[PDB]
Amino acid sequence: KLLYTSANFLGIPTNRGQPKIGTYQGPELIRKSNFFQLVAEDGIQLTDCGDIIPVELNEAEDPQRFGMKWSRSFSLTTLRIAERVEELMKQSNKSTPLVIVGGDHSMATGTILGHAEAKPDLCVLWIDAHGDINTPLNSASGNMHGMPLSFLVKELQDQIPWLDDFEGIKPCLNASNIAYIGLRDLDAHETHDIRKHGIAYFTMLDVDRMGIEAVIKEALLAVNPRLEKAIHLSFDIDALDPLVAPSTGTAVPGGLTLREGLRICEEVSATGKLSVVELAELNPLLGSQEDVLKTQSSAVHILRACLGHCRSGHLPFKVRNLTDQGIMSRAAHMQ
Amino acid sequence: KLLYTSANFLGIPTNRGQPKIGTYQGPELIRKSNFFQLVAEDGIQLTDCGDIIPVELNEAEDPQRFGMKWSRSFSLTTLRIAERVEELMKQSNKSTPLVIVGGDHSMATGTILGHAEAKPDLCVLWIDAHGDINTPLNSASGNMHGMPLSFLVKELQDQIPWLDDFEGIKPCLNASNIAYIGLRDLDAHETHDIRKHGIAYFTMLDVDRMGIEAVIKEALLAVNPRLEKAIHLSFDIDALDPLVAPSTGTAVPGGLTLREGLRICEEVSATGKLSVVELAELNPLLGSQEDVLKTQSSAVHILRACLGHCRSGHLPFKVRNLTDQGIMSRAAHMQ
Amino acid sequence: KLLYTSANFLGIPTNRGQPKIGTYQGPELIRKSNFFQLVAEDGIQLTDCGDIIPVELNEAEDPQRFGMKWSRSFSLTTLRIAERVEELMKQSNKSTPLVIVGGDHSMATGTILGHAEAKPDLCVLWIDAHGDINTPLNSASGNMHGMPLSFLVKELQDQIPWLDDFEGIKPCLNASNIAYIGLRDLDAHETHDIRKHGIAYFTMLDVDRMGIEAVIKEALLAVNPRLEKAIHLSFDIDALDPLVAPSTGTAVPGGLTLREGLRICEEVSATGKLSVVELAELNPLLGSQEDVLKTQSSAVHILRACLGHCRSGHLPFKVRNLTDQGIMSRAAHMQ
Ligand SMILES: N[C@@H](CCCC[B-](O)(O)O)C(=O)O
Ligand SMILES: N[C@@H](CCCC[B-](O)(O)O)C(=O)O
Ligand SMILES: N[C@@H](CCCC[B-](O)(O)O)C(=O)O
Ligand SMILES: [Mn+2]
Ligand SMILES: [Mn+2]
Ligand SMILES: [Mn+2]
Ligand SMILES: [Mn+2]
Ligand SMILES: [Mn+2]
Ligand SMILES: [Mn+2]
Repeated sequence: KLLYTSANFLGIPTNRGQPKIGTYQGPELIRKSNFFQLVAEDGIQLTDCGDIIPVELNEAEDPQRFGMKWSRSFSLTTLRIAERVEELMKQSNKSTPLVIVGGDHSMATGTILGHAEAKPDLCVLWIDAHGDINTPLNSASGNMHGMPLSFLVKELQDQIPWLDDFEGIKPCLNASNIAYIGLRDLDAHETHDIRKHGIAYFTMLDVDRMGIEAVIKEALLAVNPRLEKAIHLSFDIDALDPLVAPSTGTAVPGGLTLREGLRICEEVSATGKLSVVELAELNPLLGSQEDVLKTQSSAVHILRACLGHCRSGHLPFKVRNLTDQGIMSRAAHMQ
Repeated sequence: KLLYTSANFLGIPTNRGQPKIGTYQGPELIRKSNFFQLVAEDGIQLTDCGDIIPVELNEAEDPQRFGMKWSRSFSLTTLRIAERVEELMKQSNKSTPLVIVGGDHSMATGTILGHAEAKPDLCVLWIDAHGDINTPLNSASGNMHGMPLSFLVKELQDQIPWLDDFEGIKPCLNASNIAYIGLRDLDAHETHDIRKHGIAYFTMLDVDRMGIEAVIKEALLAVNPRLEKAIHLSFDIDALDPLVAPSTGTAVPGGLTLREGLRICEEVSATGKLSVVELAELNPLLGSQEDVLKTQSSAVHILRACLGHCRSGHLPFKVRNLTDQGIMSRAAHMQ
Repeated sequence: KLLYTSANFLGIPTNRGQPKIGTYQGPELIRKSNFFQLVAEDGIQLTDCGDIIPVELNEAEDPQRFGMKWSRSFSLTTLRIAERVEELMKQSNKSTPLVIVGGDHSMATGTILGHAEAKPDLCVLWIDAHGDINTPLNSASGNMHGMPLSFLVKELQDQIPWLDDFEGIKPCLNASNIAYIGLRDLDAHETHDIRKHGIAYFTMLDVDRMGIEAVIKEALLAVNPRLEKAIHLSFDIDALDPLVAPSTGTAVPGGLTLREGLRICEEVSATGKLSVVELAELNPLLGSQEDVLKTQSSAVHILRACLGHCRSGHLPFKVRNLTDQGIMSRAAHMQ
């Protein structure tokens, strides 16, 4: 009755990937919700594996390099994340998905690095308004949360400056292993790199013209044709329209409806190959109290879908009956 | 030019079906709106038939029984509603639809009971995020608004405890006469009962995959194949997304857009078989002032659609002409 | 790489077309946004051509006539607008689109009059919840913003009262040159006139049943079958759902999503025939501060789409390279 009967949960409160304080509170926003209770009610055993502690150096220890802000905090955090994720995914070798709540999206370099150590043939589905694939010299902002894929993609390595402390961050993805859904705010150089290297991508224009059902099918066909590969689902909450997820740092109008977001997660979950899902860029310090509740709510529905929640209902584990309790039914009485 | 040239309007301010105070104000929220004026502007004669007074016993007279809260208030209210609705529907035997504004959804047991006395072969279209079909021993909350269909469905009667005061509540529906649209939060035992007894149901997943146009067609095909039966349309305002109907007691994200809600009502109206439409679960005491206005607005658009309002326009009853008033037109002047 | 490499921008702060103060601030709402910057970032040279000064007479000089409010302010403003637009469109005879920001929708009589002087064979795509085609004796409100097309449509001229000061407002459109998208609140007499004279129209019902992709295609087929004609795109911000454009004077629920609005503008832009786009009915004095930001944001996305912005990305004008700066890449280092 369940594709996944257990799962692990991990918080990664990254906040040095971008300048707005508050992504560090994303994991708590989910823990304070009814997520755990709802997952248990569906028959899934979810273990809270705690939080990764990011490395947050001071300004003096971590000056700008190649325009990148907090790049040594990033490289050290990346290795610490990768070790923890690798360990969890290997203890897991019905499989046991790992649910990761961020934290800004810079955590993805580490989560995918560690995941790939455990599952080298994985594919990545990146759900985001943005490409998050800027190389350091092309980034206008120097914010690491806009660069996490660039360090992982083998075809991009001639455009990444060498730094000694980045050595352990080995590019573990081919361009052919990634597919985007939800894009609507790409930087020019991202557009160039995505098209040059043939990365599968489905922008909001494609979703409008094709419909989300065909988009999901084509994205899975592009990177996981026969469902042979483990799936790393990297979900930026800002992929969803700001009407349903306002509390995030770089909101862009015209995003996925919650329903469209649910359909992506339902289909990925149903492959039986969901290995890691991470949800990035929750920021409970942004927007009104009601904005935060809407965003928390959307996130909870999304994550539950990833774990197998069905909108069309679940059957009871045990079917209750009146006679058992010694109670008289209307039907019995009429007889 | 009109499928329905007259209609009746009835308020049922039920509030003992669920614990949040304020559903009793639903009928006034519609009367205070421009609904009546707009319906008249479409050429429909709408008669306000007043309000049913619910029976609201005190705690001492109405203790919990089989976990149900306010079950004797419910049984007495149900019979009082059924008598009034039966009387109105028989005085009506182009037909004259009855528009009912609630009130929490527990009123439906009474409205359908009385409707079926006048029209025994009716079908029911239940538009709701929820199944409202819990039997009393399976209800986690004991709230009657989550159980109204269970008492009506013949196939369920071995799961309903006998109570003397429920005797006059005779099951008048077969499972084959009901179809749901909009479901996204079913309890496990509801899911079990719906599937076991073959009740037609179209959840938000079905709406996503099939599109609302096909869903409406399939729902009508399932319970009213050749448009031979009178239609009881039971519309829970919470079927609509909380972005358009926030002021309701059990809001669930990812609901029908207003447009999708309009399409259901337009198609049902256009069958010529709309006999009763009820709109349940408005609660003007929930949310901000603007939340209440949004919810009132959505409700008014929905109800107008049920009565035949066309978004593509209506023709004037009399076409005005310049010469008639002795006025010179530009065309006339140029000649 | 660009269909349009330059464009002109003009503000028309009309506010005598309707009673709510604030449409006069629409052009500033766009100038205060990041619109200009974003358009430049796409490689388009946009020239701000300033604002037209509307003629605003006093009550004594401009009494009601045929029930019309401020009709002489309207006729004088119309001629002043038409002269300015004609001059700009002729200096422009890759073409150079003119972007016009209003201002209430009464400005359209002038913008289309002047546009047609420069391009007599134009077609009009009118994106609006409303018909804006009431003739003066049928208007319930006497607000000119609800009548701008009636003065332009040749087939309607026997229903327009003659006024000497309207003489220079020559009907320059055939009914066959106009198509509506987005309608959901037509007056009865508008409905009558649209159907009688065969004006192509796609209401929200049509958008629901056909989908926006087919609607856009059919609208262009109806008025511009082989893309031979210049396009005047008249976009009332109230065509969009009040959830995305709340700050406008006559909001109607159940409108176009931003995405649907974007698709209209993208397809019109891509014809290469976009000659004028005007955006009407922004009112920054309506709604909360956040309402105004949402409305400004929607307007900016819409206008950028009209000018060729692609949600699927743009390529860089110059591709940056590491070696050029004398920087060592990871790939280089490994070798
Ligand atoms: N492309 C921009 C925005 C990055 C957005 C980061 B993301 O998708 O995690 O929110 C940048 O490089 O700064
Ligand atoms: N299934 C829940 C919720 C019922 C919701 C009631 B309704 O759809 O009228 O809002 C219960 O039995 O308590
Ligand atoms: N049909 C109404 C409303 C007009 C709406 C004007 B428009 O579309 O510019 O907002 C009237 O004549 O007053
Ligand atoms: Mn993003
Ligand atoms: Mn991201
Ligand atoms: Mn409900
Ligand atoms: Mn209900
Ligand atoms: Mn309008
Ligand atoms: Mn308009």
